[PDB]
Amino acid sequence: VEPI
Amino acid sequence: VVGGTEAQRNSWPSQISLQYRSGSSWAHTCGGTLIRQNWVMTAAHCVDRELTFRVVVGEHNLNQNNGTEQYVGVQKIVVHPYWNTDDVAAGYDIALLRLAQSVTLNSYVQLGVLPRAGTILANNSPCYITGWGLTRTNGQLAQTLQQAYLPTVDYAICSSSSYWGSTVKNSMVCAGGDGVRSGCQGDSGGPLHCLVNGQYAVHGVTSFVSRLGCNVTRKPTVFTRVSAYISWINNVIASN
Ligand SMILES: [Ca+2]
Repeated sequence: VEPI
Repeated sequence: VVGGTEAQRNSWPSQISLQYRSGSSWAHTCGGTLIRQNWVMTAAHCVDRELTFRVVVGEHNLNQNNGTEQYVGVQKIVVHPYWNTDDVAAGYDIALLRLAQSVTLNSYVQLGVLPRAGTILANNSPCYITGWGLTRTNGQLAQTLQQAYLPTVDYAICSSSSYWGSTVKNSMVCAGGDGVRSGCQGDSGGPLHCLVNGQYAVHGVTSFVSRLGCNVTRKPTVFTRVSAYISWINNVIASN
């Protein structure tokens, strides 16, 4: 999961 | 937004730019949705850092005077109490910002319409993400606001093994996953606008993408599901  | 097009100036008047102070300047970090004249809805992870933040409404091009911008400081930050920075996949990626002044509404500055509580969109529902995030994985922010058409991917499909598996929760909305179009860093906190009964409403708050890249097939962009938080939102605004 990548916070964007 | 990867694989977006430039939005018209007055298409998405609830979109805001959340910026932090950096030296003698301000840097865009996230989007948000204006939901009251003095409240903005954004992602909790956008406000994890101990920074000075400001909101810009009526923004179109981050690098040029548009003649429509209003700039306002953030007076109070209320993150969802269950948010945990170490676990974006648990959800609760939502926060409300109380603005230091109420902004003035016009064709460039309007409140975002929120769905009624509990609303779930059918699979493949028409939505647009908007924002100034990177235009490529590991790229650079857009100058002008971008939009991309990202139909939803329902919970069953999105949480299936090929997609996000158990990383996605029913408190989230997935949209896109086509490998061409997607949110990307800098779009976080902004809206997913979905057309329902003839009117666009803000169904999502952009939360995350794959660590592998922004536009990855079967890794749709993931958003906090706004309609899961209506009571929470109303509660905060009423007590603040
Ligand atoms: Ca501008």
